[PDB]
Parts: sequence; C-alpha cells; structure tokens
Amino acid sequence: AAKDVKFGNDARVKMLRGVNVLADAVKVTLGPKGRNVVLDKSFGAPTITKDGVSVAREIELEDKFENMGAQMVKEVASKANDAAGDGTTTATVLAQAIITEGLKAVAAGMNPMDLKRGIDKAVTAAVEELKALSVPCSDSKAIAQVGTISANSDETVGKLIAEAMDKVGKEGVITVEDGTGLQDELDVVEGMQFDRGYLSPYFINKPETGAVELESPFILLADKKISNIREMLPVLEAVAKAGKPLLIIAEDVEGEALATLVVNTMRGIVKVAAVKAPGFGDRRKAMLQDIATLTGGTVISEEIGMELEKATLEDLGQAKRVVINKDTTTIIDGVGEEAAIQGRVAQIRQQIEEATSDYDREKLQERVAKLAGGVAVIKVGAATEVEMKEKKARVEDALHATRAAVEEGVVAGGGVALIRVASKLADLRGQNEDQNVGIKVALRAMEAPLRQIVLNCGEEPSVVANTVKGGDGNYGYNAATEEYGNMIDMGILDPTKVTRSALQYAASVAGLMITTECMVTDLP
Repeated sequence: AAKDVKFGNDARVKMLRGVNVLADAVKVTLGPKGRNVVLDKSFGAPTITKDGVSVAREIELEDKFENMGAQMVKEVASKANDAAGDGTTTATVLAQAIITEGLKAVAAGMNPMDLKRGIDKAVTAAVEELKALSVPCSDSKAIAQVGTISANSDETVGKLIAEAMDKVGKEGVITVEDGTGLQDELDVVEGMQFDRGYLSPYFINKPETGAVELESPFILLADKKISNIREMLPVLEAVAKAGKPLLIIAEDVEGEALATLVVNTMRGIVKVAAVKAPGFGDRRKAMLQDIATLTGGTVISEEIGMELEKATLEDLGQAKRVVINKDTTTIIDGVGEEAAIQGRVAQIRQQIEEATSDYDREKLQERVAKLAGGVAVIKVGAATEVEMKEKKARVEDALHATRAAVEEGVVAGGGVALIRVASKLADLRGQNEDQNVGIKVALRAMEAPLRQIVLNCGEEPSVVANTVKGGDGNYGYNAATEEYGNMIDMGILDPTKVTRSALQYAASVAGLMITTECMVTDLP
C-alpha cells in the first residue's frame, strides 16, 4: 500500500517523541521506591503494577513513526531483559538518555557516524571497567547471598538455590514446580535444555512470564521441515484423542502448517507447541536422536523410511513437563529407559575418545553433559496456595538473578556501578571532537539512571549523583534507606551481566537511531 516517508530531522524528532513516551511510561517504576502505573484492561479491572516488562508490552502509540520508534526501543529492551533476566527498565532509561543527548548533539551539526563511533568506544571501555569492578560469586556462600538478596532478603530461597546448583553444577539446568508438601523438595531427573524457542509468539499460554508450559506432553521427533498438515493429521488426531498436549520438534515448522497450528491454538481445541530443532547438519540429527532416546521415543526419519502419516503414538516420546521460552526450551523428567541413557552416554564417550579435533571433542562433551546432567526440580511448597505461588515467583526471579551472577559475577547495584564507570572513564578521548562529544553523551547517559532512581525516591538528583561520584569503590547512595555506604555491605546488588547487557543493547539501539536518515511507514 501507499507509504508516507519522512526524511531527515523530522523523522528523528518523531522517534524521539515515541521513545520519550515509552521511557516516561516505564522509568517511573525504576527504583525500590518506584511509583506504580495503572494499565487499564478490557475486562474492566485495571492492573496496578510496578513491573517494567508489562508496561513495556502494553505501550503502543497511534502515531506510526512514534509507534515504530517505541516498538524498536521496546524490542531491544525486551531482548536485554530476556538475555539477562532483568534490567529492561534500566536499558530503556539508558536508551532515552543517549537518544536525547545524541539528538541534541546532531542538531548542532555533529556527524552521526562519529557520534556512534564515540558511543561505541565509550561503552566498550564501560564494559571493560565493569568487568574490572565485578566481584566474583563462584563460592556457594556468595550464591546464597545473591539468592537471598534477589527475593527480598529470604534465606530459604538462597539456601534452596545454592543446594540445587551445587547438586547439579554451576551450569546445570534448574527448574521450579509447585510442591504439594509444606517442605521444599529438590529432586534430580533426566532432562535437557537446548537453545531454541517457540516459532510463534501466539503459542504462549502464560503471559505473566512470557513462556509456554505443557503438562505431561507427547514429543514428536521429525527430521523434516513441516509444511503440510495432512501428514501430521493422524498424529494430531491421536494425541487429541489421548487427551494430552503435544510438542513437535522438527527442523522448521513453516508454511500453512504453522498457520493451522496457530489458529488451532487460539481456538483452544488442542494445545500443541512446535519448536525449531537444535543445531544443524549431522549435529542436528545427533541431538534429535539424543532427545528421542531421552524421551523414550523413536525419531521419524524420512531418510530411513519412516513417515509422519504412518507415525504411531508409541513412536512419540513422553515427558513430565516442558517449558518453552523464546530463547530456550527445557524438558523436565523425560521418561525413558535408564539403560538406554547409559548406553547413549557410553557411546558419546567412545566418540569423544575417537574424536580427532578439539572442536568435535567440545561438541560431544557438551552433548554428554546435557545428557548426563539432567534437570534439577525445586518443588517449592508453602502453607497456602497464594503464598506458594508468590514464593514460586520469588524463587524464579532469584534463580534468574543467581544464574546471571554465576555467569558473569556481581557488581554494586542501584545504578552506582554505571556512576563509578563514568567517573573512571571521564578522561577518555576520541579521534575527533565529535567522538569526544559522543563519549560525554555516553557518560551522562550512564549517570542518568541513578538520577532517575533518586528522583523516584524524592531527593535531589544532582547532589546524590555528585556525592556518589566523589566516593570510590562501591560507595553509593541507598535509595530504600536514604543513606550512603557500601552497596555490597547493605545488599543492594545486581549481577554485572544485567548491567553489561543493558549498556550494550542501549548503545546498539542508540547507534541505530542516531544514524537513521529515513523512515517508511504505512499511510494512516
């Protein structure tokens, strides 16, 4: 259709207005003393929330250019949140600061490319300084401390997380489920988590966490891209009559078959989910065979001769539970022959011994680690249903925080890490005056979030920022208690991975926005 096109400054002004609206909607919730925002719903009961991801999802402007700007900023913020587990609000605030200062700079006449180069150099130095400032948390005591901090100073959640990731390992797959007993239960079961997500966002049935959950589902193992429906119709009918959910694992479910699955899901007649196969080439076939063995099923291989039309119910694998996220998909307690598991791991170890290059050795070691490690299940329990649900949510948040921490370490929270980084990098210089202006823009951007937090608290932003800058190390201003001192001692801390991802993605989206010369939008 006809598209209205905006060239030059006005398009950037529209994008700035959109990002300003989004950042003003989101940034109010930032900080422990963060004001809540009301999201009106169609049912009739507004949902008052302080969580940033829901506000980001709900925001959608009517002006096409502002809507596109807000959409791209929200997309990069959501990517940061999913990669790190938190920090989407911080990423949005950083994006607002960089965009505002960069547009002010380019209005003077500075080259957008030089500004982008300066911002990239500044954020690279910021990442280096953050890694230098990061405090390791490899020991179990530090892991328990991080878990306690994340879930509103609760010792039980930290102890549970430490025990789980000491039983299965630092990089082991850990999941949580509703525990019927009052006492929390921690069991290890066979399971696997690969790095593929759902093909269609409409597959989500729990919008609160933005994931897909199936109870006791059948697993379909196919090595052919799915495009038609007629070949999977017998299997779909069989699983529907069995009254159980279905999970389809193939190279790619596309064409009209994906649309058929989507429309069936929104109809709600059958809850079926499909995910892309992990890996490619012979590795993809190997992981599909491993998953089939883990789930106690036989892979439908058209190369061998098996066909989807003739696929039977017994060929499909089974598992206790599966959780699907847009990045990773996890299988919980896949029922299968234990002797088959030992046979598979022994064969993989034999291939490791027979492997020639260290690359193949690493791949086979990853496969055998995924097979042998399994998945730990934290069956959290409490006295009442609502209390147990709240505790499960807190455990999930603390698990994500501890995963990020053990992945990258921990740095002083409350936004003072960026303050320290800016104070240390204030002497950085670029090859041109424009690059120096971009670097100063980045420094003000990293100093912005603490100002936003303290403004939400109510105190003067400039005074608090200057006092934090004057200090050294982890000396910062606590927003909750309205006092200064060490964040690590007080316990206001977040994993450095969250801050690093926020900085990098805000810098990337800001560089994309600054170097935007044109926009194409559908005509209203």
